Amino acid sequence: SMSVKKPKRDDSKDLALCSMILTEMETHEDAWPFLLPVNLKLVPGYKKVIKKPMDFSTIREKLSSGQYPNLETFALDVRLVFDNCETFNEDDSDIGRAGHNMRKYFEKKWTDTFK
Repeated sequence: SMSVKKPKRDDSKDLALCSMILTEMETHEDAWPFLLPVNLKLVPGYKKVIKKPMDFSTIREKLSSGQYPNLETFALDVRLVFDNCETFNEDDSDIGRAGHNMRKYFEKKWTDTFK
């Protein structure tokens, strides 16, 4: 409350650490369904069904241009990529599996880096 603050967590390395995580996600072999925006002209159903499309290249651009106010907003877009994947793809598909694997990978780097 007013004039009463918890001690100040050092957030000065967050930008760089999120960038490193994203790099590791970009270079994982199962990243291929997630590198670029889904083509909304060529994938029937995507536009109508998926309200908030997200992919790694779009996250990379938001990061580089100061569009994430804090590390939580960045984690929300990453998660959104996998939540979208789950919404549109059967668990027992190459893309469905890729999604589950990438999410597991992300959540571990996230915990090890920040918790």
